[PDB]
Amino acid sequence: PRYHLTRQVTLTDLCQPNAERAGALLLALRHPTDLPHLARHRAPPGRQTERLAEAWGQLLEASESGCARAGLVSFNFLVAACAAAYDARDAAEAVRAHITTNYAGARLDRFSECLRAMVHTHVFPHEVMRFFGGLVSWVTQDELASVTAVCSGPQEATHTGHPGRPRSAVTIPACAFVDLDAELCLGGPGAAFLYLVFTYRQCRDQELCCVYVVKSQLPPRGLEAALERLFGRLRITTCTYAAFAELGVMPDDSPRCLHRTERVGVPVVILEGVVWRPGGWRACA
Amino acid sequence: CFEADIAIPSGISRPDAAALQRCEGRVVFLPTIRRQLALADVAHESFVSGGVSPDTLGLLLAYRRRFPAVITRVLPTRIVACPVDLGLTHAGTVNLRNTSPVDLCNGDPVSLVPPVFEGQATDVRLESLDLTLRFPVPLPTPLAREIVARLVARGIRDLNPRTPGELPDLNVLYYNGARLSLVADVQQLASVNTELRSLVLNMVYSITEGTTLILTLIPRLLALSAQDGYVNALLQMQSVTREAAQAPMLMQDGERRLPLYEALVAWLAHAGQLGDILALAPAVRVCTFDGAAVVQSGDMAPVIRYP
Amino acid sequence: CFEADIAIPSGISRPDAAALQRCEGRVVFLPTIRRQLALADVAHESFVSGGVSPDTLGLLLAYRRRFPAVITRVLPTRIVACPVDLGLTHAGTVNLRNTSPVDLCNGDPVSLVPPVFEGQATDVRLESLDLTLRFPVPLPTPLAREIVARLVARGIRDLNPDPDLNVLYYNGARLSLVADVQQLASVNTELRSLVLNMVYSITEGTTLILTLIPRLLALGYVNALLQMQSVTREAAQLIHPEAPMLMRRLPLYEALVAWLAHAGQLGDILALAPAVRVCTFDGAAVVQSGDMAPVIRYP
Amino acid sequence: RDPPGYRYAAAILPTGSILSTIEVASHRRLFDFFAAVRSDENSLY
Amino acid sequence: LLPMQRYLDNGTRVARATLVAELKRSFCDTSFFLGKAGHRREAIEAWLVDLTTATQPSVAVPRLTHADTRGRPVDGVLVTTAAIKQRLLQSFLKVEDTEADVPVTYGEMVLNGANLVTALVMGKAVRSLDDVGRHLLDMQEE
Amino acid sequence: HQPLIARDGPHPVEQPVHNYMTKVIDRRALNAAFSLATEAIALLTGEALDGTGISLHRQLRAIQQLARNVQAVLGAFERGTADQMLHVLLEKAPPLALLLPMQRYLDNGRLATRVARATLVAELKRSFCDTSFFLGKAGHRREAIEAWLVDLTTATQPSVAVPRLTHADTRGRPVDGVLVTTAAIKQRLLQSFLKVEDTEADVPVTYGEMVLNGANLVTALVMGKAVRSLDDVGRHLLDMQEEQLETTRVRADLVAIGDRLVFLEALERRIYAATNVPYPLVGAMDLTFVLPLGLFNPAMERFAAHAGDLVPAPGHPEPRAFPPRQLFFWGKDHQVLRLSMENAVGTVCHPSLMNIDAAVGGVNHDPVEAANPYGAYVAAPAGPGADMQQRFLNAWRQRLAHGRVRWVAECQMTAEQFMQPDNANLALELHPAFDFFAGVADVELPGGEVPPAGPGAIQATWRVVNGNLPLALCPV
Amino acid sequence: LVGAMDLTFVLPLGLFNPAMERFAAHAGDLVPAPGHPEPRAFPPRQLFF
Amino acid sequence: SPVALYHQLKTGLHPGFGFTVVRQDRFVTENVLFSERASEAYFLGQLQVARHETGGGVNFTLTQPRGNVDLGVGYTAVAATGTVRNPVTDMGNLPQNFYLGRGAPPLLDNAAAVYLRNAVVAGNRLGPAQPLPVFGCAQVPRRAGMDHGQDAVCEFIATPVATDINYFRRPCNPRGRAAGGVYAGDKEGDVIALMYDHGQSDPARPFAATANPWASQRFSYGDLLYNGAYHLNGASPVLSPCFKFFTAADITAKHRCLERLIVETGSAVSTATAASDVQFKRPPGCRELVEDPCGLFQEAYPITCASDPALLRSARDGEAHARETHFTQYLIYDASPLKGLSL
Amino acid sequence: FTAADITAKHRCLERLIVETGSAVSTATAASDVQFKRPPGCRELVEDPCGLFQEAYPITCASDPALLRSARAHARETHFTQYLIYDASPLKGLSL
Repeated sequence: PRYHLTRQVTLTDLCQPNAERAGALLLALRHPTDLPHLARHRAPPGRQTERLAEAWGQLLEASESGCARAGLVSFNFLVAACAAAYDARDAAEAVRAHITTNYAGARLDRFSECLRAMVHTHVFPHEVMRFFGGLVSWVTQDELASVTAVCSGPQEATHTGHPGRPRSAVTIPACAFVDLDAELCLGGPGAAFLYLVFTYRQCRDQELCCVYVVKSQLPPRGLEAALERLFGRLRITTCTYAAFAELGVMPDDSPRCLHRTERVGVPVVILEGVVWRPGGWRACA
Repeated sequence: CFEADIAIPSGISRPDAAALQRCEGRVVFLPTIRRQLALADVAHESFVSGGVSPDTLGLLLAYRRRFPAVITRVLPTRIVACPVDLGLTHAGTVNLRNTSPVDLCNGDPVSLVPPVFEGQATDVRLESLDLTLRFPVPLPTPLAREIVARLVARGIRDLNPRTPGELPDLNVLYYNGARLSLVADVQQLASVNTELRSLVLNMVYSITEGTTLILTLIPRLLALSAQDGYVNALLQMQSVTREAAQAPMLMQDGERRLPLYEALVAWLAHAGQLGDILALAPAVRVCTFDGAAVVQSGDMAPVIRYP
Repeated sequence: CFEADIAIPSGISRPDAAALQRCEGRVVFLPTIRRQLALADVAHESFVSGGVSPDTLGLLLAYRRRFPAVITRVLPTRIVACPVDLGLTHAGTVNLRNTSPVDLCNGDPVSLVPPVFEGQATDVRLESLDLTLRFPVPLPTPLAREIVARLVARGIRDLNPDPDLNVLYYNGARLSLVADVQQLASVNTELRSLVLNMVYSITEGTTLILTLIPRLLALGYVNALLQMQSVTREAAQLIHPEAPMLMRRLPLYEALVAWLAHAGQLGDILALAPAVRVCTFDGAAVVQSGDMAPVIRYP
Repeated sequence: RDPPGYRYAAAILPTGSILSTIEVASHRRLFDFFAAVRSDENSLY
Repeated sequence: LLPMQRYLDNGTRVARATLVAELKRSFCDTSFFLGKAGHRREAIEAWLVDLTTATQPSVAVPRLTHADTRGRPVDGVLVTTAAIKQRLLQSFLKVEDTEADVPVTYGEMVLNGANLVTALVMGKAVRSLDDVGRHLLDMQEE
Repeated sequence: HQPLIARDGPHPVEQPVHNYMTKVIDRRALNAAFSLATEAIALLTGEALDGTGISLHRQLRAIQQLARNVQAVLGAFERGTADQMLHVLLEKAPPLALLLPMQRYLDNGRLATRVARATLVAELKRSFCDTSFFLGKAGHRREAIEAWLVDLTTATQPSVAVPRLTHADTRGRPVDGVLVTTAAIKQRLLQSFLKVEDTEADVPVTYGEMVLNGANLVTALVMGKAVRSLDDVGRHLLDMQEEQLETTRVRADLVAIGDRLVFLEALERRIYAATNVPYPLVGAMDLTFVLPLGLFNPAMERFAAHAGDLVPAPGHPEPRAFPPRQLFFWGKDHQVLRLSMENAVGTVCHPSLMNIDAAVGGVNHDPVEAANPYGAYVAAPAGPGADMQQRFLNAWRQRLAHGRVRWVAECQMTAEQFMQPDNANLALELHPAFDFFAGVADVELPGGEVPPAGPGAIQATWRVVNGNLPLALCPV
Repeated sequence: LVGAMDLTFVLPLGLFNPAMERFAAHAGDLVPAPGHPEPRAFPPRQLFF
Repeated sequence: SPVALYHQLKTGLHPGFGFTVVRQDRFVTENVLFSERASEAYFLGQLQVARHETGGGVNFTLTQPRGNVDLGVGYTAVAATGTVRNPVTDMGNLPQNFYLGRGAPPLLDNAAAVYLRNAVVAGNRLGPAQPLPVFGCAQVPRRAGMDHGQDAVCEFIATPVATDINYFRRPCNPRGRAAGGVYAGDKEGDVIALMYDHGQSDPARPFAATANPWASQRFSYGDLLYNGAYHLNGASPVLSPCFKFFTAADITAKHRCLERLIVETGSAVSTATAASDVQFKRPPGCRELVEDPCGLFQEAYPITCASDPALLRSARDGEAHARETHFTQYLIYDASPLKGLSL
Repeated sequence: FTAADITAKHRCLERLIVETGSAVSTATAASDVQFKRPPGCRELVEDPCGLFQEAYPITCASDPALLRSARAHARETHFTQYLIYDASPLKGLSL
């Protein structure tokens, strides 16, 4: 009834919502204790199936099940994680400077080795880490993080956007100029859809990752017309690159911005007025 | 709902105001998400691309990247519409007007089709401002997927006209009886080619390394249609599979890779969802509160969200 | 919530009064959304359509047809159940009853068919009025779409016999799918309906394009772009199927329509669309089997 | 096209009550203006 | 009429056909029904009560008090081509209750007052607007 | 407590029962609704008004519309109780000529001898076939319809209750019968049968419909509307006047049958005028009709009934002695029709004629021993051809005479094979295209010289022709 | 009220009976004198009304 | 063979065996009800104004839970059913088609499979659509115009030709044997062997075992086509009148008490529906209250049909001079509740 | 025999009978042999054949010998001859 709330107790090895902002696209970490088994299948046996067991085993070594299963990869954490991956330098080192000063970069290097290894053994980081919400509060202890991070569609950014104007409320930072690929260059006035897009390419730049957002007044069923375009990475030859899940709707087209204010100079985008229509992933070819 | 107002521009002829009075519950294709819009961007002149108007395949191609909305209220200066793709978040259950020869059901998923029958023209005329409004035809999703497959193969007949000039129709549809006639007029090349490419593309990705294991079981089916009644109706009379029998090849990479299990999901992901790539996506589900089990041709149906 | 009231029939036995109490939180498929509903309309005998009790094919048609409903409160002479598909998105939090997988903090459960597990499990049968309630199984979408392709693969090995497919390890779960003693004789005979579709529409799908592409690309942009993607991937298996098997436009074009509708139905029959979502608050977010989970409306 | 609607302030003081009650669609092809509401409508006001 | 009026009560494509198949069987059998079966008396007393009950009595007009015959009011016409009227009563229904009735004179309807303005200054000239305007101005003030 | 009669005789002192009868309530809902638009919610509540007289008068139409809906739907329960009573009378209404033999059986004591059960039924089916549709079948017969109403009335027992409020007379007699009839019969029935005292003298005002339902329904939604509360609260004084559209006694019809004063009144013009609900006392009857096609006339019944009639012209061969392939009958008109076995090609030429895989495996439970298998076994040919008959008469000589071989059941005639004696082989005749018979279990059809004595199994053979189905089922 | 009424009538010329209905109603009816051709076997060409 | 039977019947050679023909008609009848003084007590309850919101304004619902009771120690309120308005059915001549049913194991020879299938269905009213679809129904394609009404469907049971015609002209069964549980004798082993044993005698014909050897026995093509378990029809939508007979479970455990059985006769549920063009078996949401006497006594009434038209003219206006038989041509006079009536 | 006459007729049985009170005949009463209607003429005949689109038999027969028994007890058929009994609203009438 245009109001909902979430709350989950996780650890501070990942996102660490103290150094993060009030606006944070918290993704999950779906099933860490999984993938010795499905990493073995869903791939040819000439893919070295023990790789996600070891590289994530190094990532858990970089810091048992505990009283909190490993969750909450931020959207901050992924920008540095593919910073060497997408073809953009000096705009990607700033967010990595935001993490190695305020979040240990060993947790980045073990994770980027997993990002190559996830696409190596064909078990992609999508259908992993579903969207979680918008981080209203962080009541975090020394080891824990009990974040109220409301899911459930349109109201989650309006309940953090109606009282936003006074002081500092959510504002939902896109957190990179290279990310938030704001589409409709050939565009006019209308309410746009937000998506969460992961592009892929097998053995070109060695199972490459790119983590960013697109903004379009295009349907998710017509987005594949544009997602098949706009890329040079159509030359795998197997398949299933360019996954996307709908982040929802931006019903204020003028409200996209360009700024550089965070924490370390981190280039950023204010996104005023968001529907968080949570959607699902869509990856076939 | 995100109520979208469509401005009724200039004058209005006294029957042209009544033209909008009978359209409460039809479907507006609007090529944006607006809170304010003028009427000419909706009309069939706005469907017209560079130079030509689209044919019955290109209309779906126009309808694909154009967002459906339903007329909810009728005012002489505005037409308050509700965008189904977004604003279907209702405890209000926006109604739909059946404009078809077809009783749907209570609960069938409903998608939209252009006017493609001989008597269901539905193109209204406005003498004040010369606009045509071909309203789409809300139809059940087994019926719509049975329509679109007819036009595609007829367009492939328009590619290569070998045999002499006595072809079968692909102009005859049956739905609970009811020999329905389509409109077979003109087939535009690009509207064929864009629809032809996706069908050939999607069926190639439906064959994986473990797919040819299923091809081994072709004489297994023909033994079953000789001694089972369910199989006999399943292998139809005009089937190419019955003509096909007129092959394991182990070659096992690793010998544990789940060879069937990848061939099913990939077939389910690629050639299974042919109804989403040829036609529009289903979003309309018939939800009758008072206990009506059917929705007659010309009646109203309260509508809830995705199937 | 517009909670539609299912009417209990007239007086039942005292164990039948206690049995319907422990169904508080199961999934119920109501055909119409009248505020007064009988209980025989709810029961599995109302799913009898072709003069037979249906298989998992006939259930998935019926489950893709009528409207889901979670039992809210069980009352004397009444069942108060609010349906899922009415209401706006993410309103009306209510409880599901878990079944053996975990159902984490999100995951979008699917009310999918009861015979995916042991055959006469959860079949609440009232001895008094003599009906049957077969409650469906609420599993999440990647665990839904995996298993429903996993069981149809197993029937192929039984359809013509000579690795065990049924492992499917989850995050904490070693999913024992095999009920070998008496259920695999009864679960395999119920996918007899669903397998023969899945075999046919593949073999009608592959063998159509195996005689389409030799008869096409021979009379423009179709030839350029499609072969641009299938450079020695599908062409490698084109020479493989045409040689290690057998090889008329008008039978083919009349078979083009017939497969595509039938292949189109399996996209709605299978693939298990997310009905509802889990999104928890003030909760431990990792749900035990047999524990109530807060569950909200739209994907 | 149509006659100028029905006038709802007229027949708030009705000059005569109809002496016979039937289903009205039994002579649907008889009338010139016709509107069959469902227990209330928006155009009544 | 008599089948067609019967299905208008509680009234279906078969009900269309079982109407029409049963419509023509009556018309082939019950027509010219004073010439046919006119010798016997019972079928014509049934025939007259088929005329007088088939119709619908509908509109209450007391503006003409056509109530006649010491108080028992008239509700029919039966214009009946007098060579038949000689034969109807003298055997079947010689029930002449009286030979005298009570009709009325014309009531007239003239643009007396406000209707002369509304027909001219406006277009519309709604009947008895002297009384309807009185009834509309009596309701809202309470 | 049931009426008892003190009984004499040498019988055991019969078992005395004096108990409390328990009964089963039903719950029925009687749902009713009324819409209310997107106007009259902004109106009636103060939410959309002004000081203008028209905005005060836009309210009044929507005020009067609730005067017209609420009086209808609260009237609808009174219109609905009479709909419910005619069902729950017809739910327990056993049709007559299934109660006239039934009560005369129970105007005996009751007879558990099972013969008088059977003499009930074979006469229960007879009284129905005679007088089901009695009026119209015997409509012109006066004094049989007089005898019909007196059987319609008195056959029911007055159920044991005092309703404490007696429907009176205008002369003297309390009223007990109801006699609900349709409107087309009552016109035919009042015109002949008097029809005394046309006024019900009493129908008292007990709590019967309600006094508070007119007040509860307007009040329960008032706080639900919560600002249209005082709209309908101030309405009800002026509601009844403007919606008029400018113990006690009720005029009802009375007849007396024998000595029973009943309320003979037809509905459907009062409570079912234009409600589109069917009148519940019009009730479909489903019969089934046997029209035996293509059969053959029995032996003594092939006469002419006179020597020359139905005679062709002398150049023509007199067809009628050919076996009759046709069947002619009237339809839903005059309309002679035609069945004519060429129309039966959609039944038997369908290839479900040849399925006995459900039969021969099914019938094979409790197998008979292989009794005298003379015509059932096939030997392989062996030895020289010259004496193959000879050792067949040397070897088989025991079991060939051990019993009567089955396939001379020839001396059975018409209506001898259809009966139990000498026809154990009745239950081995099952299919028109198949001769079922007992045979060996595991021995193949060919082979051998003398069949090994094994457990017999009932098996099938395909009938090659039509001529070789037996002569008692296809006479000479 | 004295008015007309139009009707259309259908009469068969020259048709022939079906195979079952070419009987005589009795053996000894409608025979001519014993030198005469029995014209009732002839296919009809006429009608009488 | 059912290809050789195709050439005999369409040409006109009698195949050495005869048919009995069962056909279910539906007559809309008047009623006269009676009742006694206190026939049924009646309860009231309360009103429970329940609201709902739709497209537009609010929608209120009112429903009052209420109760009745029997209150009768003896029988009360008979319902004499005396007049007929119209037969809804045409009363004949629609041949039952088994090609709508897919439960039949077909022929092996695939040339013979499709030649036999289309040579029947060149023009049948009961012919399916193009194929049978696996999901849906074959719809039995509607004709554009219809006159008499709902077409009653004639089902055919093979019989020997040497059954006595005296078995008919009488309300007898089609299965050559009495079968109902009204006839039963309370052994608790009764209607398994009343219906399927053939050492004992027919009840209706006590002097013979069964008048019809094919239809009466278990597993015997009057059983195999039309029993409820084997379902060669049951995917087909067309009403099977012989499902009223021939069915195992319905004639079994369902009900036994004759004193209870007659109040549940005039309230019974039809297999057909009258709203359908061709009569179909009942869709799951439908209730047609039908008297239906043949469901109780387990019988079927013969109507007048004679194999000549020459006999058929004679059995007009009375059976006084009805030409009841003539050399091979047999006449049956109407034995039904509709005897002595117009239709 | 005329498609345009049948197709131009509306199908509602509410109104089809009220032009079966008065329909315009295609025949006039004035001319000696019945003429097709001169186009400005409104005759208002009752016209029952136009509704059902059905026509009627009257008493006719091919023998006069059959016809003499047409005054039920009629000799209804004979060697190749035939009779048709009256089936019309004129049955049971003199003229």
